[PDB]
Amino acid sequence: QFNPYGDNGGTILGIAGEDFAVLAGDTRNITDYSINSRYEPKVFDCGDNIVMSANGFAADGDALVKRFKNSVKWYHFDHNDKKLSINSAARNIQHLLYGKRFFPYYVHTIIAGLDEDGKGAVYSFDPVGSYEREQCRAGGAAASLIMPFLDNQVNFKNQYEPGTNGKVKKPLKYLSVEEVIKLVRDSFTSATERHIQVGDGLEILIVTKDGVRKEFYELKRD
Amino acid sequence: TSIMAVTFKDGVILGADSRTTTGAYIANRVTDKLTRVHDKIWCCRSGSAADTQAIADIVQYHLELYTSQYGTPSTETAASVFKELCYENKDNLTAGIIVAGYDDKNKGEVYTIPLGGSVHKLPYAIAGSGSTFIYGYCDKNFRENMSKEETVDFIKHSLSQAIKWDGSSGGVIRMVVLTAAGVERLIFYPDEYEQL
Amino acid sequence: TSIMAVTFKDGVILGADSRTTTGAYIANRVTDKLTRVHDKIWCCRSGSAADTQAIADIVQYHLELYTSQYGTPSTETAASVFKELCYENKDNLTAGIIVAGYDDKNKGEVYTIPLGGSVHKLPYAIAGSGSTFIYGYCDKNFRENMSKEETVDFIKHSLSQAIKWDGSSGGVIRMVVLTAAGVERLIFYPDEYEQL
Amino acid sequence: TQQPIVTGTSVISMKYDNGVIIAADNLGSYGSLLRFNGVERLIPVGDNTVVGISGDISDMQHIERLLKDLVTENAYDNPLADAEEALEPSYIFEYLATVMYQRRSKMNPLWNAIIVAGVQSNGDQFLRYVNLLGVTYSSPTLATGFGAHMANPLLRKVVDRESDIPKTTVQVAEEAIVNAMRVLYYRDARSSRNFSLAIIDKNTGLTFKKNLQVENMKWDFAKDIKGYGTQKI
Amino acid sequence: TTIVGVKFNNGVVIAADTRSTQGPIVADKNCAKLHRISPKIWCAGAGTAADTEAVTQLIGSNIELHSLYTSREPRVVSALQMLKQHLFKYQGHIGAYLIVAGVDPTGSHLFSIHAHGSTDVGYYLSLGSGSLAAMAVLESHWKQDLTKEEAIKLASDAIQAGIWNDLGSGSNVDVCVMEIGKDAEYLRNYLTPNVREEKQKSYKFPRGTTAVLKESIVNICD
Amino acid sequence: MDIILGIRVQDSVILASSKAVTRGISVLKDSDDKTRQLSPHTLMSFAGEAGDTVQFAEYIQANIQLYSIREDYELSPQAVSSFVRQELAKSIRSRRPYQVNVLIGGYDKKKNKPELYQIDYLGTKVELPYGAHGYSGFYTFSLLDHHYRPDMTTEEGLDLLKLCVQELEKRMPMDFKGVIVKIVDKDGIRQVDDFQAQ
Amino acid sequence: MDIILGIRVQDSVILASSKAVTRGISVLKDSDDKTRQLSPHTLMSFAGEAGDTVQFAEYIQANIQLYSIREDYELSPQAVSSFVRQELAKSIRSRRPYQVNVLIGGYDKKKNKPELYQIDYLGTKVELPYGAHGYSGFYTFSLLDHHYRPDMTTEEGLDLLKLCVQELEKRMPMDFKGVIVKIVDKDGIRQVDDFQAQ
Amino acid sequence: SDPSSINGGIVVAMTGKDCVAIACDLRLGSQSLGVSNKFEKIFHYGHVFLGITGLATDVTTLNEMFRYKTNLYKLKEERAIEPETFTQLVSSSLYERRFGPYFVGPVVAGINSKSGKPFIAGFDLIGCIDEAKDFIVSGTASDQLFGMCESLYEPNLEPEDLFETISQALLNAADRDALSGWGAVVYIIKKDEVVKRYLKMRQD
Amino acid sequence: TTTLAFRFQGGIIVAVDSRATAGNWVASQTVKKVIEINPFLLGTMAGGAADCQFWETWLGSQCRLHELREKERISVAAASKILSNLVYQYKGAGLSMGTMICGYTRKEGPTIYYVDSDGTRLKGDIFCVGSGQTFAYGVLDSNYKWDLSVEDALYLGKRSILAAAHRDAYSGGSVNLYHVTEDGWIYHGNHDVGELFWKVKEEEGSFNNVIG
Amino acid sequence: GYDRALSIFSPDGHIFQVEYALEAVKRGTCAVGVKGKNCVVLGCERRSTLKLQDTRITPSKVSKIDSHVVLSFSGLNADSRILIEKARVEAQSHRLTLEDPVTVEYLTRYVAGVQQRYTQSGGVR
Repeated sequence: QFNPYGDNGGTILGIAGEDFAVLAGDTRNITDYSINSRYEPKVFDCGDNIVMSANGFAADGDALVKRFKNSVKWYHFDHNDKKLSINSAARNIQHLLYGKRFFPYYVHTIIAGLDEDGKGAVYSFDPVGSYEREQCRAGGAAASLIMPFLDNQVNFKNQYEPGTNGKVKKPLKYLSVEEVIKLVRDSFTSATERHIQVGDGLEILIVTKDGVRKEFYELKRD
Repeated sequence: TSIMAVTFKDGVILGADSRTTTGAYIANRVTDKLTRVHDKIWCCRSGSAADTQAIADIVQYHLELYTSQYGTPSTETAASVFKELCYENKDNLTAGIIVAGYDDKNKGEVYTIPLGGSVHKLPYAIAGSGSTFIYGYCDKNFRENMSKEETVDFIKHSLSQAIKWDGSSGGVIRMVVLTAAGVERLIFYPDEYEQL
Repeated sequence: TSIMAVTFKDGVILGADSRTTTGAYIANRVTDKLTRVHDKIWCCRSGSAADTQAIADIVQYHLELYTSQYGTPSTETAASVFKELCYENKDNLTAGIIVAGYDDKNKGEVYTIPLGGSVHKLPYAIAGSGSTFIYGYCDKNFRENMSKEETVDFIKHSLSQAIKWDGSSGGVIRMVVLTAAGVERLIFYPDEYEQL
Repeated sequence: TQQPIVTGTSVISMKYDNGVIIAADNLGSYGSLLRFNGVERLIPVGDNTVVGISGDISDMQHIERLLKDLVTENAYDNPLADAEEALEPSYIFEYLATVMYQRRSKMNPLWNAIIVAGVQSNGDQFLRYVNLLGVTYSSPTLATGFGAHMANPLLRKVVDRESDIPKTTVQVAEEAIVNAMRVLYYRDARSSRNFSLAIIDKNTGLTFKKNLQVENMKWDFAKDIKGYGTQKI
Repeated sequence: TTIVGVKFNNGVVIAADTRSTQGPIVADKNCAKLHRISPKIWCAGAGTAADTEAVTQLIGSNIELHSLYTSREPRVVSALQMLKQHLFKYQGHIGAYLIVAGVDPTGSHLFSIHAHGSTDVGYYLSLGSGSLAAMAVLESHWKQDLTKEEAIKLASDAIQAGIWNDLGSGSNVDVCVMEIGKDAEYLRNYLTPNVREEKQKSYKFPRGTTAVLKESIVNICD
Repeated sequence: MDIILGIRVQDSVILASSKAVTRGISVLKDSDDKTRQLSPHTLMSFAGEAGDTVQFAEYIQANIQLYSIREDYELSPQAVSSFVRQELAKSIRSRRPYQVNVLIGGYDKKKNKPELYQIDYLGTKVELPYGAHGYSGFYTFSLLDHHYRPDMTTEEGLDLLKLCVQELEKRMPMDFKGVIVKIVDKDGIRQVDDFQAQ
Repeated sequence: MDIILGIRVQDSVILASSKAVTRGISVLKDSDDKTRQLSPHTLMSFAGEAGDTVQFAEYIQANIQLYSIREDYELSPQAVSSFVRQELAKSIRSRRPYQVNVLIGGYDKKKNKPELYQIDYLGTKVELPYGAHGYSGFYTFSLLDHHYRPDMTTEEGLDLLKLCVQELEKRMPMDFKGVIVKIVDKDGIRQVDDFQAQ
Repeated sequence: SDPSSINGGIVVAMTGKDCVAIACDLRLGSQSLGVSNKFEKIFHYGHVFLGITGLATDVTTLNEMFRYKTNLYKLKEERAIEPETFTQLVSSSLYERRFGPYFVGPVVAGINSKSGKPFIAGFDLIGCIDEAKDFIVSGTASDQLFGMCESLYEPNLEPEDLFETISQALLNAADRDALSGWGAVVYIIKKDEVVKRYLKMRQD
Repeated sequence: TTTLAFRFQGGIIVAVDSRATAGNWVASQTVKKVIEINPFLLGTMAGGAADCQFWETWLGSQCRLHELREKERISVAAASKILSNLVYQYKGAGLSMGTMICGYTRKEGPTIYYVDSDGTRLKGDIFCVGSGQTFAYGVLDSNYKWDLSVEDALYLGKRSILAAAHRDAYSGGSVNLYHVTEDGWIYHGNHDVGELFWKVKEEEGSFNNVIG
Repeated sequence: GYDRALSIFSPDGHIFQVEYALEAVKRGTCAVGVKGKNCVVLGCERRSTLKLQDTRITPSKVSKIDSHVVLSFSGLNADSRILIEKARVEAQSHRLTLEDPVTVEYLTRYVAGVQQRYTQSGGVR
């Protein structure tokens, strides 16, 4: 019988800095045990300084991103070119996903940008619209391998001040764009080592008050 | 069921066995599977009898209305109508139709519309449960531009083999010859074809 | 798979294609389906490869022990051993064996043991998925007491048709000739049989 | 929801320095029966695009009709239909993809795997895939069904990444494609020996080759193989 | 997994990749898949890992005992017959798929065995998820009368096809050459084209980072 | 299921309904009133599927209150029970049926007689001296078959119910947390607040 | 399921077990003792599949009494619990497994300490301050997690259990008809006949 | 349904500079219900360490079985069994129940008393050996452990440093798994001494 | 998930955990399970994350519309029934929600309504909803009095969620507290179970079975 | 299918059908209402063009919409029935969803809304 869903692999990662945010994703696209492409962009600049990625069933991911970009376009048309704030995009996306509550977009989606106070922002969604703003979030195939790492290195979980008898938690000093990029690259080299659906390439989109920048790095192709 | 259509020098000939079964019982031993949808456009039916009869009846309707407005339809056009019905309703139909007709410009033509609703123009075509047993025989003995006598012999030999091995086929062998000369109905009895 | 055995004037010939598949993938394109169970007793296998190989290996064993005690076994006896194994274990086996051998007294003989485990002595036999497509061809072209050259031609033409229509068959055509003169191995490549 | 009946196997392709190449055999299978042999599965659209289709043949013929209509429709009230406003490979792909995804979204797919090959108006090579699920992707080499498993590995030894495109000639590329078709004929039970091959060059235009045949096959070593383990003769 | 066997003018060679997996996760990035049945009869398997290992060691043990009893070198046809009769008895429940190669007093041999008990003979074979990628290579370059060196290259090239194109395979290439008159030579990690790049940072933790509740010495000595 | 009991004595109808509301492993409430007043002299108790239960009861209440305002009259118990039966009978053949069983106790001011109607979710209606829905009947119908009399007083009726409830609290597996008892007679509907130990 | 609770205080182990035996729609008995004395200082409570329950308990009792006579000694609670675990572990992989969960409360006269063992039908054993089988734990483990102390007296333990039982009689769907409580200490096994209102 | 997800639990082992570490959580549950917070999953026979995840009843039965076999081994051989040897014993003991398997994920850690070489190994429920030199992981949070280990691990770590690494890997993996956690114990092993430490972690 | 709400002398206490899962995978430890319908109404969430969030946010929009239309604050009864009737329309389609609507109006006083996807609507003094409900009920039922000090009530609520976070594998993260009075709700903070557990263990002497 | 615009604007800005509707009201029997400090009273006059009526059954001029609200009117009797019925239905619907009977202003606003809708909907007067 016909199954309307498929799994294209891939992994994405979003980290919010004090005045910036990043959204990364491998560029490999797969089906079962074959590679469909070693370079198929999965993270997109949607305008208004918002980056988005809907990972899981690629066909559904493309339809959603396409529909959101079009939503941004109409937002400008209907509200005198007003800029769509990140929190507003999040709510909009919830309605887009919940619109198909009974025939879901099989994706785990993350968006990133800056809130209205200039701070870094990351939002992650459930396949049907459940959402929350967070400091960082890994999604897709290797999310279960990466998230634990991010909890430890980004939010300093289970880390204490040496000599305080585990009485004083390691302080939450915040990361620079350079330090974040390091965690992203390491997260992906590790993910590429242990998950067969991750590899080929890593593409990172950085969002600052100056716009969106892109960086690319090779990953093991096996 | 064993059905086939063969183009030759003067036109095209349709042939079929006459057995229809419901399980192992022969519900009709003298069935007529050669169906007229137009003066010189005929078809051989296989699959659900209810389905193919309903399709043929509708195609005949469409071709009668076509004729009233635009004159005689081409065999290709008839095959197109069959296809439209079979493809668009593939979920609720089990029909395998062989369409064959004679045109003065195009001479004889053969189109086969198998289960999915796709169409294929061919020099000759075989279908029905009994056709599997004569794929080798037919591919080795068919030649283009044969005479009427040769074609009748080709069909007669082919179907007798199909009837010999397929329990779902049997009875008499019916044929319809389509040429500029007209329409001719042929029938061949067991005592004849069984001893070929 | 396409396999066949044909008795003729000087003995008997076994033939087969060389394709083994797992789904649509060709796991082996040069398989050897002609299996020796005794000097002049051979068989063609169809069905589960694991099953037929296990049966053949056991039959070979039984015939080697038979020979040590009572001399050369008749082709009938070899067919009997195959049968005993196929019938008694019909629930756990999927095997269709064609047995063919040459005896000085009985000349060449052919026995077919289909799925259920029954045995049938015949002038010639065809089996495997590809055999359905050549029932008509073989029934129309087979004659008793043909010469070696004619038989080889009959098998070559028959199997090329079987290979032409059956996706599960293909590769090269292998033959084994069994006569008082000895055992001869023949092989025929695509570029040859494809253009018949 | 449905099930494919008459089917076409692999469709393979790759891009070289000046264009793209795509090929597909001429068989229409009916389960294990190799039923039809004069089936063309490469569909030319205009003179800059070729659409290769695998999967259900009845749906392929429907897609064919859709494409001929796109051409007719695009010519309506369009004085620049054979120039600046002619159909681009990318327009044709987006259209089919759109259709494919809408059909799967209504639980009534067109049971196919499609590869659109062509050259854009600015010279850029165009190679993209879409299937019955609406899934799409691009790569220097693309193949459907069996070819995905056996052709991509051979074609990727020629163009493993983007930078290998400009270093690859039509001759090298066509040679690679032809060898791949032979390999598929060796191990794919639903393949045919006859096939079609098309080349879309930004200079030479569209070259459509019909009735090609797999040649230079190795079968001789088969004579030495006997038995399945212990048999000696 | 990708395993291949190639016969050459005076022997036979087998090779395999080194990736071991549990679902989509890589458990061992460099496990050895080439097993020894006897000094000059080597084996490689795909399918249920525990089964290929157990079936290899059992028949290996019995081959050794048979060798000692007959005062003769083990023959490949004996390992084949023992393996197939064992697997047939288990009706496919012992998921062992193998490529067995070796040399003995009667010459060089190459066979494949399937879980249900069927066997095949050939000049070149492949098995595992990477089976088709490897066979695409073998069908393109194999030729009769290969030299020892050409065979090592061909076999090695076939596995690389698997490493790169099959997600179920990766890491290194192992090879074993068996020539008619000499000792068999096992070439562990004959190729290592997948070295993990240096990580961007060191995750060594400052001592005392982990909170401890209680500590104590464990008694090992009796 | 929940406990729904009813009994018609000489000049009134007594309805007893369990107070527990259990969802899975927890008793969420122990003071649930499984009843709705349809009109001053007509009461309806109900048990069945989680949400359908109250939705059906309230829907019926609304329709009867509407009829009362439009006509400035009170429909007889038999009329109301017939209206309720038709609604359930329509429901059983719809896309998603109301899985609700009910007891209707009313005092017909024109005949001056109490009446008790038992209607299940299929629209099966029957008029009885006493009734019950679910498993309750399996233990109470034999009790009442033994101790019931047509000329019983409202007080004798209450002692009869007490007997029924005790049997249920002894043999039934579930803890239904007691019952709420209501009396319907020529003066209307009143609730016996003292049954936790009468 | 049935209620099986256990708690180890300072110098004793208290076992509480429900008294109801329900088959389908009827409560067949309300004074069932779901326990067997394995030895003078070892008690075992059990719950699970209808027939297997008692058959398993009695089988274990017989084996321990046999060991006691043969050796003229009493096996330690830990030894008995290990014997019981092995039996259950053998059973889970047999043709028809004993679907029985147990609690073993014993007073080890050599260590002079009470011990409580919880073992499920799979042969899963763990030693705890307090335990329960079935749905009971879902309401009692959080209670005990809150009110339990290692130095509690047998009397404080009984007040703790009373608290547990009240919670069970408030939130659980089934009427288990109260519990039978037994104390295991340095002097043996005695039954608290007064818990129906302690 | 899945015997391997009924009780919960994890185990991880790492090699360092002339040392090895084996660690485990302490939870024992029944589906969503946490039952015991003292269920240790690591055992030792002589100087060889074994950690076992999976169905609790089999964890216990296997420990008793290996205590039984290593005891006889010592009596006959007159020496304590080594890591490499014990690994083969686990493997053959598990494959013996090929069609009625113990639902577990064994992990071996130790130092060969003669070569001083650190050793670790893992197995699937029917005996397949995974002999990695770096780390072995097992349990309901195995994906998480693979993630932590691959990121945090580095060759030749000193005992005191390996302790911090193995601990952080265990802790953060456990916290992303509902069926893992509720306490943890870490074993640091050296040719001469073995130290056992209980870690402080989230109790939810 | 574990959520609870109870009525008492000082009004209403509302406490919830913050863990979200997907099987055995802990998806988040920082989810908001209480949505501030409006300055005087609170809604709790259990079951489908999206279902609860989407429809309870929708509920707020419907409550605001009522105030614009009727020039008066909506009652807790009318608010809870809006969600209840909506959810009933979808009965059988697969929505999944266990919810509490809590508010305080002059006309009704402190009020709590339990509403689930089956269409059940119940008014009551105490409710615990979620996979951890039984654990909270255990602690809450044995320490409840209508006469608790706002201070003691807030603690009982916090303590109850903690109990559940400890025993339920699917509950945890942190505790979010709220107190409801006629002038609205008062947030009483987020308390990470990581630190809350140890603190409570030491200061209370409970959880004696865990070693610390 | 009938949707002719019957109520439209005329050059001077009036809607004659609405204006003439008022004329029908001027022709209706008189109705009055006065509110006390703790009550409200509604009075109506009874025509006399024909007298020999059965007062028991002849529909009265004051109608209860719910137990706490009444409505009287002047104009076409048949038309009033339509409004009264809709008002009664709305009163029950309101008790069903809000769990509280309608306020007098709410009920009035509802009846007025129905009247307005009939002044700018096609096919109705």
